[PDB]
Amino acid sequence: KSTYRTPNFDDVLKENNDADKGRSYAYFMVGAMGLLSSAGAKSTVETFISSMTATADVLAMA
Amino acid sequence: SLYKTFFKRNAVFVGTIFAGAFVFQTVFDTAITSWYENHNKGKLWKDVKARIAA
Amino acid sequence: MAFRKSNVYLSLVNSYIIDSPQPSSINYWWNMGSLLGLCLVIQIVTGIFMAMHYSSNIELAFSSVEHIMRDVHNGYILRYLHANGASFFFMVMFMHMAKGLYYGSYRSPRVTLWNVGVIIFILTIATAFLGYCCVYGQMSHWGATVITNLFSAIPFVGNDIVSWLWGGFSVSNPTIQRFFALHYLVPFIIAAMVIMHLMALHIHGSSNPLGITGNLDRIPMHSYFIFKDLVTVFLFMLILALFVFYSPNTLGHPDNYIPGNPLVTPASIVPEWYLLPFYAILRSIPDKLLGVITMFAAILVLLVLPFTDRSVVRGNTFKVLSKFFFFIFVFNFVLLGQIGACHVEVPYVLMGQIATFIYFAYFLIIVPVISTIENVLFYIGRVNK
Amino acid sequence: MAFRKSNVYLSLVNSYIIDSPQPSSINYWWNMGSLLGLCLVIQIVTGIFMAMHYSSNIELAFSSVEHIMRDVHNGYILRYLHANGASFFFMVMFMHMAKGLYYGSYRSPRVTLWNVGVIIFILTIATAFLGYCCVYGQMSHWGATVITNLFSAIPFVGNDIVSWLWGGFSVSNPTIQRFFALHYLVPFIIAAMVIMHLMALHIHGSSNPLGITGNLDRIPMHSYFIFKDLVTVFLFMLILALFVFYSPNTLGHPDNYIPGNPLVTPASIVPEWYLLPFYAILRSIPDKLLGVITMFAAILVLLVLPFTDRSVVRGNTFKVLSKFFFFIFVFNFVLLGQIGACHVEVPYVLMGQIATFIYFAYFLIIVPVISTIENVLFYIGRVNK
Amino acid sequence: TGLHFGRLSLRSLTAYAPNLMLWGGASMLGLFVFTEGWPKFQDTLYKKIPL
Amino acid sequence: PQSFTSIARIGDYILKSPVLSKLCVPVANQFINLAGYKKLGLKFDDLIAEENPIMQTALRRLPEDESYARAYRIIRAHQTELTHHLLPRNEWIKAQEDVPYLLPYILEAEAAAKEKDELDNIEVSK
Amino acid sequence: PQSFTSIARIGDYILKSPVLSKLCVPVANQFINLAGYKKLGLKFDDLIAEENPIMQTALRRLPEDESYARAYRIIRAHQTELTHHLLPRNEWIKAQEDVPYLLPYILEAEAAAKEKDELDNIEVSK
Amino acid sequence: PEHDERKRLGLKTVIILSSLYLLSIWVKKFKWAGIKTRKFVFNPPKPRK
Ligand SMILES: CCCCCCCCCCC(=O)OC[C@H](COP(=O)(O)OC[C@H](O)COP(=O)(O)OC[C@@H](COC(=O)CC)OC(=O)CCC)OC(=O)CCCCCCCC
Ligand SMILES: CCCCCCCCCCC(=O)OC[C@H](COP(=O)(O)OC[C@H](O)COP(=O)(O)OC[C@@H](COC(=O)CC)OC(=O)CCC)OC(=O)CCCCCCCC
Ligand SMILES: CCCCCCCCCCCCCCCCCC(=O)OC[C@H](COP(=O)(O)OCCN)OC(=O)CCCCCCCCCCCCC
Ligand code: HEM
Ligand code: HEM
Ligand code: HEM
Ligand code: HEM
Ligand SMILES: COc1c(O)c(C)c(C/C=C(/C)CC/C=C(\C)CC/C=C(\C)CC/C=C(\C)CC/C=C(\C)CCC=C(C)C)c(O)c1OC
Ligand SMILES: COc1c(O)c(C)c(C/C=C(\C)CC/C=C(\C)CC/C=C(/C)CC/C=C(/C)CC/C=C(\C)CCC=C(C)C)c(O)c1OC
Ligand SMILES: CCCCCCCCCCCCCCC(=O)OCCCOP(=O)(O)OC[C@@H](O)COP(=O)(O)OCCCOC(C)=O
Ligand SMILES: CCCCCCCCCCCCCCC(=O)O[C@H](COC(=O)CCCCCCCCCCCC)COP(=O)(O)O
Ligand SMILES: CCCCCCCCCCCCCCCCCC(=O)O[C@H](COC(=O)CCCCCC)COP(=O)(O)OCCN
Ligand SMILES: CCCCCCCCCCCCCCCCCC(=O)O[C@H](COC(=O)CCCCCC)COP(=O)(O)OCCN
Ligand SMILES: Cc1cc(C)c2nc(SCc3c(C)cccc3-n3nnn(C)c3=O)sc2c1
Ligand SMILES: Cc1cc(C)c2nc(SCc3c(C)cccc3-n3nnn(C)c3=O)sc2c1
Repeated sequence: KSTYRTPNFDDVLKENNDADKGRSYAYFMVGAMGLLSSAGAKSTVETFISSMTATADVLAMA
Repeated sequence: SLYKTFFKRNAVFVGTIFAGAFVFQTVFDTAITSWYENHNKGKLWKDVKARIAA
Repeated sequence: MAFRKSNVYLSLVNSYIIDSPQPSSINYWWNMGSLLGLCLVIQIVTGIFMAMHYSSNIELAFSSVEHIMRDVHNGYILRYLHANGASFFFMVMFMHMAKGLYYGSYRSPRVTLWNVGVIIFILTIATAFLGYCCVYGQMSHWGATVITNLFSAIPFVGNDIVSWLWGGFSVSNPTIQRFFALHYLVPFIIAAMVIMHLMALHIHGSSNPLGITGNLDRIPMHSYFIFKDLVTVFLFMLILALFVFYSPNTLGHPDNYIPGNPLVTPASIVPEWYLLPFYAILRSIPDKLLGVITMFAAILVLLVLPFTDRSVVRGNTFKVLSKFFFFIFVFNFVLLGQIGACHVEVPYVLMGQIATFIYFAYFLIIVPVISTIENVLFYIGRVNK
Repeated sequence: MAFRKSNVYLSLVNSYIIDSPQPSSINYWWNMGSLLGLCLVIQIVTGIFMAMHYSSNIELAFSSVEHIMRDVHNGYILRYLHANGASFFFMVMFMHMAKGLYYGSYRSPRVTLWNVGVIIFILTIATAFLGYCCVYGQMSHWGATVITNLFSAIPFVGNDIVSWLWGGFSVSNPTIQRFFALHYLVPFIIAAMVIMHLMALHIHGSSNPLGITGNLDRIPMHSYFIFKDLVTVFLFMLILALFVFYSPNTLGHPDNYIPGNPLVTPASIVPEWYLLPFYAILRSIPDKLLGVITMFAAILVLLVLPFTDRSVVRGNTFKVLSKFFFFIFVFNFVLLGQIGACHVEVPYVLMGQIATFIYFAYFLIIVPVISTIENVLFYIGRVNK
Repeated sequence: TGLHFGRLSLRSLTAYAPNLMLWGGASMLGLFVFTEGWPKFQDTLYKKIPL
Repeated sequence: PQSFTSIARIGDYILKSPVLSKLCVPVANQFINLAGYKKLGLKFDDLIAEENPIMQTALRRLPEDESYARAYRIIRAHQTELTHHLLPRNEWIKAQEDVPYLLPYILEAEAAAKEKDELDNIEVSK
Repeated sequence: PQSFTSIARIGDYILKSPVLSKLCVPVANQFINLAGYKKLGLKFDDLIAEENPIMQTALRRLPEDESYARAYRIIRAHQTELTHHLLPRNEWIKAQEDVPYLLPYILEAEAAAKEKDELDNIEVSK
Repeated sequence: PEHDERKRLGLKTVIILSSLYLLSIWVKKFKWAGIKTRKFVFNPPKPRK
């Protein structure tokens, strides 16, 4: 039929389409997945640079 | 309101994900270095260095 | 045009991981090639930090690995990552190559993509051998003895190749000092073969699970396949955490915690688990010249697969006889790995003899007969004559 | 089209060293960039063979270099090539960078070509330091002491950076075992910066000694500039033969044939000859925080030269005041190298103070005043007004 | 007409500034992320009132 | 790469034989339904790889009313795969409309290629 | 990158001054002969770098009888350099034909660029 | 000798990463909602075409 007759999307649609409903919960989750990836990535770079410090048998000869 | 508080501003969305991660490591390391201790008591060194006080 | 497609170097980043046209139909098996770029970064980075505390002399080798594990700050984190990570490097690569012969990408126009991938698999086996000889445990001495003794079967050349490979008359101190220096270099040759491997992909793109062309429905890389990438990268580092912190010695042999002795011999000499199917093929041929030829011409039998597929459809999606013979080849690579960790006994010598023939009848007798029967059965099922 | 411009990899070879359009006018100064691709191949190849006989422990370091020189077959050929070849690596690179600021190629549109070249010069100084500390002679101990002590002048950060750079409390055994592992890696980072360096050249080509455009008269690379290349490659390996076989110890210090002792101090501690002008700049500033800032901001003063040339003609061919100040900058880099091998005395502290000011007045006061006077003198000499 | 810009479009004077006081509150805050585990000048971090 | 000419040479010999075509034709029918390509809304000639200079010739010579309806069957199948479902049973190709629309254009692009090489390797004598 | 507007601003001030143009003009003449660009068969406006969007504008607007004679002076100079000789003294540009043929096209491509930016950074008020 | 220290740092990472893995399944299936619900319809062109 015509191209001015869109198919039905109400099987997947929300019933109250306030704009801030999905604009908040889609920035709390991307906000939470950039907080653990900033603390879970400073601790890995720090583990690799703590190994170049003074070794345990060098601190015994202090 | 809620979306334009701290989610509109990327300078916050880079800032607060960094500022929150500074206090995240400290309230969470202390929370698990008190669960590991309390789960295993009577098997640490500080516990058995109190019944050898005689 | 934007700055990301105007710069010299950013347009190389933009043409590969931002605006590269991907098919709309690919599933989670096209992610194993992305983990291998992370797997190679981990093994290089953890190894440069462990090379600051290592001594490659034969009288210091089984004490610098323990100095790392007992004295270096978080040194047990570095080693257990560099010993369970290499066994994670291989489980992904066995699943990368198995996808590419299911969807059958080796075909035209991607044959250079398949040929530079076989070179990477040879150079990856060689690093894991050369670095496992650097611990100098008890499995690390008798594994280098058995393998380097095979090169004496070359007629008129043999005992002048082994004595050049040994630097002496057995597995001596110059054997361990040359195996570490070659362990640093071949990981840097693999990285230059991965750059050539990505170039041959940019001119034709990826395939799809349907097999048919996909230039009619495409999606860029950013925001869809980068967020589909991070689902498996967070699953990768989570099972790389449940080994390095909870069972760090399950994928290993306890005899490697004894220092190596050229005078006492172990009751069993068996490889690391990912060289086990290639070990049963060498032991199955009762000659040390026809045994070293057969095991090297079993990684190089993959190159005859572009010339042996006789079908007109690409990939084993709608092929129900070419799917039953893909899962015979899979459980035959598992039975071959099991036999390479057994004793040389009855019946583990006739079982490893039949099952190393099914490794070769697949690429040469099973593929072209079944990929020809299907071309006639797709024809006489339709054509009314 | 032919096969050399149809293949994936051969068309990379064809676009660079076969059919690359070169100007018809370039002379023998455009050959120094080709020797540096051979210089880097020699130093990597001779070093992997010398890494098979080396022990990086502090009690074995000054005996594995001698085991190479008397016991290894042709081991003196390997070492003398890897010790006179690195001093040949630097004489070409000083002549490569000096050409590029005569013809003035740093200008638009080649500024990324000049910026990735400054990164290569920093990483080249760092390898020659880290590898000269691996001999562990007497100059090799007190050279690492003086340089690593400079990083304690950083306020509130200092003594926690040196103790991380040392792995202890002085130049100990963990200092020598981490300097060899970083000596293997940074030559592989230089090779990836040379690949990025050639990419920025392919989009604009070379300049010419006239300065003007050269898209009107061009010649391919094959049969003309390959046979002009081999004139200087056979001259390079001939003077690399008259040192390794006739005077193999002229470019070196005799104190490096004494094992290093942390208790007796030498009468003079002087660097290798290509770090000598940068040594006199550090010793000229009487503060260990303002001395380490000045010497690092003397390799990074080359980046302000694209923004400081005020002329409209490219290159110092027809510029007779900008040619007299190019040869003042040359003999000032020679007087600076001479003073870095002297004693701290009168007048070698005021001479090294004036001559480290002329190193900085060139890039900031001498260039923009003289490249502006010439723009008016090319104008009022012609325009009748 | 003949007003303030050089190579920068200076009409962004404080149309660049107050948000990079908060990207400066997001990149010096980025240096409040990697300074952990390095107890050298982290006396300038660990005096906060909770935990 | 098993030449359609050769596929049709073997295939006609089974169809002409009255005793062979009671053995192979039911096996040819269960092999089609177990392939399952009709449930994704595709005929068999959609499945053929097109990356050789004979299938690129046979696609240009195709009429445009058939060339447009084939570009939609491919796109409708890429979307059925992504959602991991199957099309309804009202959009499956039946056993009558699965006919070779590309085999006439293929068999004559091959026979013209087996004459250009026979005429360039030739041993005519006087 | 000094600008000819600025070069011509300073240069006209020396030429208008009668006491400054007895000091700078002989120094401007020995600087030209010691440059030696005339011996290679080139005028001065050939020497100017053309890799900016103002010199690319001033070359299109040049007349074609002058645009052809300049492409030959460049090619004749690339060949004199390669043979390491100099041209004969019958093919040197004299002191009368070395005139700016490109400075009128340059000075108006700059003044039109100093109006497009003055009109885009503007603080008009009511 | 690291046995008690190892299993304590073995809860810092498996609590961070198992939570970081659960967020990437919510986040992926939000941005992949448009592509999974596109519709298609074929009106065949006029019989000249
Ligand atoms: C050493 C290992 C390191 C880690 C690497 C893991 C390797 C994974 C390779 C397996 C693979 O990729 O096959 C994909 C297969 C299904 O194929 P498909 O892409 O068509 O389905 C997509 C789905 O419908 C949408 O998946 P969706 O995007 O909606 O949700 C994601 C899902 C898990 O995500 C993954 O990463 C799966 C690997 O989240 C959940 O299920 C919630 C759980 C709480 O997924 C399967 O479940 C089949 C499992 C059998 C494979 C065994 C082979 C091992 C030898
Ligand atoms: C330790 C480093 C060793 C590395 C290998 C040597 C490095 C060479 C670097 C010098 C250089 O590149 O300058 C080249 C420059 C040539 O000027 P031109 O190109 O305008 O003229 C080409 C000619 O007419 C045709 O030369 P033609 O091809 O006809 O003959 C061959 C030529 C020898 O070839 C060469 O490689 C010369 C370098 O014959 C000779 O010229 C005799 C010289 C032995 O020559 C000169 O102008 C001399 C300047 C003195 C250089 C001072 C360097 C200070 C360190
Ligand atoms: C040089 C020598 C080369 C050696 C390489 C061989 C290595 C073999 C190692 C086995 C790992 C590889 C497993 C197979 C991975 C490739 C298979 C593939 O790409 O997908 C096939 C199939 C996809 O099926 P669909 O998802 O399309 O089903 C939808 C219906 N339309 O996917 C499936 O149906 C899932 C079936 C899963 C089979 C699991 C078998 C793996 C057994 C591993 C044992 C591990 C022991 C250590
Ligand atoms: C593709 C890359 C690599 C692979 C597959 C690989 C693999 C291995 C393996 C399996 C071991 C044995 C571990 C054990 O059982 O203890 C090992 C040991 C070792 N490797 Fe790596 N490696 C790679 C890269 C590197 C690099 C670049 C270095 C550079 C220094 C390196 C340094 C070492 C060292 C020092 C050992 C000593 C033994 C130990 O510390 O465990 N590796 N390698
Ligand atoms: C360090 C090793 C490797 C790396 C980094 C790597 C990387 C990649 C990547 C990123 C892709 C893109 C498609 C995808 O992600 O699945 C790919 C595809 C491919 N790889 Fe690898 N790969 C490696 C090893 C191999 C090996 C060992 C082989 C074969 C013996 C191989 C053969 C192929 C083929 C045929 C494809 C194309 C698959 C297709 O497009 O359908 N690769 N590779
Ligand atoms: C850009 C590349 C390189 C440069 C400029 C360079 C430079 C040097 C220099 C100047 C020395 C001191 C020589 C002496 O006075 O005795 C040295 C020592 C040494 N370098 Fe290299 N090197 C390079 C690459 C390499 C590589 C890649 C390796 C490892 C494979 C290596 C291995 C060694 C070794 C083992 C020594 C030990 C001391 C000796 O044998 O003389 N070098 N390097
Ligand atoms: C390992 C070190 C280097 C290699 C292999 C290398 C290679 C090359 C090559 C092959 C060329 C073209 C041929 C030629 O112009 O002679 C070139 C040109 C150039 N190089 Fe390098 N180079 C190196 C170091 C440097 C450094 C240290 C600098 C500057 C600080 C630099 C700046 C330039 C520039 C500006 C050009 C262009 C010159 C022109 O086209 O007129 N390069 N380089
Ligand atoms: C302007 O026009 C030009 C131009 O004028 C010129 C001259 C060149 C050519 C100049 C060059 C400098 C060539 C390019 C340089 C390279 C390709 C160098 C980079 C490569 C390396 C450094 C390779 C390093 C060597 C290895 C990795 C070998 C490792 C050693 C091994 C494997 C031996 C150990 C083995 C055993 C068994 C012990 C151009 O390419 C060009 O076009 C841009
Ligand atoms: C199909 O679509 C895709 C696609 O899915 C992906 C993932 C990619 C992404 C590409 C890859 C994943 C390739 C991976 C690349 C590599 C693995 C190269 C990395 C090689 C290295 C050698 C990196 C390691 C380098 C180092 C310098 C080691 C670090 C050591 C240090 C810093 C020393 C530490 C000591 C001190 C003192 C700092 C594509 O390009 C692409 O388009 C084709
Ligand atoms: C006689 C003379 C001597 C002989 C010499 C032989 C011939 C000399 C010619 C020299 C050839 C030099 C040409 C340079 C070259 O090889 O080009 C690069 C190849 C193109 O592939 P690629 O895009 O680099 O790989 C593919 C790469 O671009 C992949 O990049 P990606 O991983 O997507 O991004 C980086 C990660 C960023 O990720 C983040 C952080 O988001
Ligand atoms: C180059 C990276 C290689 C390492 C990755 C391998 C991951 C699998 C093993 C995990 C090793 C982590 C060791 C634990 C540790 O050091 O810190 C541990 C705990 O820190 C953590 O929990 C971080 C876990 C999350 C790591 C994975 C998230 C990846 C984020 C992006 C990283 C990109 C650089 C020490 O904690 P601390 O802060 O008290 O010192
Ligand atoms: C093939 C193996 C070689 C190794 C990898 C090759 C490169 C892969 C990508 C690596 C990341 C590169 C991203 C850098 C983007 C920097 C932007 C840029 O280049 O701006 C450049 C200036 O950069 C420099 O000065 C040198 C930077 C050195 C880079 C060393 C990493 C200017 O960009 P441009 O001049 O094109 O802008 C004009 C717009 N009208
Ligand atoms: C290495 C740093 C990366 C920088 C850019 C890469 C520069 C390219 C290096 C020059 C390589 C020259 C290759 C020319 C020959 C290629 C012929 C060819 O297309 O082969 C293709 C595939 O074979 C290969 O993968 C060889 C790749 C060469 C890589 C060397 C390990 C055709 O294969 P073939 O003609 O043998 O027929 C198949 C019969 N097995
Ligand atoms: C092409 C190729 C190359 C090589 C080099 C190779 N090597 C092996 S088996 C080595 C081995 C044995 C026989 C016994 C115990 C332990 C180890 N061993 N040595 N390294 N690794 C990881 C081990 O498991 S097959 C193979 C095939
Ligand atoms: C940016 C930068 C980096 C480094 C690392 C560096 N280093 C020096 S001077 C080292 C030295 C001294 C002071 C005395 C004796 C011998 C050596 N010495 N050490 N290595 N080499 C080749 C030497 O000559 S300036 C410089 C500048």
